[PDB]
Amino acid sequence: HWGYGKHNGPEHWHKDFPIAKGERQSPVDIDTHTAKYDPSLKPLSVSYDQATSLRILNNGHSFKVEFDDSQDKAVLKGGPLDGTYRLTQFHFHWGSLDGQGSEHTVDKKKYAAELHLVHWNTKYGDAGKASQQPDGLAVLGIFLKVGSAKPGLQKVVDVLDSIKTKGKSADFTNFDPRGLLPESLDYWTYPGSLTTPPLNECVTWIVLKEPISVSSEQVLKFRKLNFNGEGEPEELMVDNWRPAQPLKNRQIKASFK
Ligand SMILES: NS(=O)(=O)c1c(F)c(F)c(S(=O)(=O)CCO)c(NCc2ccccc2)c1F
Ligand SMILES: NS(=O)(=O)c1c(F)c(F)c(S(=O)(=O)CCO)c(NCc2ccccc2)c1F
Ligand SMILES: [Zn+2]
Repeated sequence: HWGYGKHNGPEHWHKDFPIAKGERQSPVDIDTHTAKYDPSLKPLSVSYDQATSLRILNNGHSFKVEFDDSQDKAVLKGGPLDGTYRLTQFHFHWGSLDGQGSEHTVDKKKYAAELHLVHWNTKYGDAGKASQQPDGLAVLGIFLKVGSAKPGLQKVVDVLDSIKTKGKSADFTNFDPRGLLPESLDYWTYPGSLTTPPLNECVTWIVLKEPISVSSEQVLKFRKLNFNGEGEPEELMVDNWRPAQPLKNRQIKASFK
């Protein structure tokens, strides 16, 4: 099936998902000098006070924390968005080395990892239907650099040994995603896509300028995950990032400076 290897990785995805060569694919390189400051963009409103995390899962590509999104508990609005977007899950992409792992790049710089908080537009009723709409999803992207530890990440890191292989899940309640955010909500935004199959062109990307710092030990724990299922040949889950795709006819807007 699709993956990140030589034989099934990003360069092969277009054969099953022809939109891979589409006009609004993600991620992209954010050229900070070319991004246009838009004084009409609003501050992003991240309202995560009543978030209800449920479960953490290794899906063979990444790991994801899923949330109760059956009410307006953890929502994103404002910024470039019209309407209200409910948090459904977050996941990460990361490298085999600290100098790679992010999907977006900033002036061609790669970060060690990228956190994606995936939200869906409530006007479409459910995340599946939202993913079929051009304004269906909003993904808040946060870069991770290696330096000091991020305390709010540790609860995630410490459960990963229990979901080592594809298809493993664990209960993961009372996790507060506010502990994964940087101080500033200054961002770049552009219209794009899922960065994994099926690569739907349904995402308003909101990429925060300020990275979070995580420790080497934290990111080392991500790299102990396996792409393979229990009792198949071991392939460490590393380098689960799609490279930057052509910007084509898009402008990246900045909320700042
Ligand atoms: N992400 S979590 O459920 O594991 C957790 C922590 F473990 C944690 F240590 C923190 S902490 O680093 O801020 C210090 C003790 O509270 C937060 N923080 C959530 C938060 C962040 C900013 C403003 C309000 C809440 C936090 F959410
Ligand atoms: N990077 S990204 O945020 O575009 C991303 C993924 F990398 C990713 F793996 C996923 S997934 O694990 O759910 C695999 C499917 O692409 C989603 N999910 C987007 C989504 C969530 C709910 C309903 C429909 C799409 C997803 F949005
Ligand atoms: Zn992602």
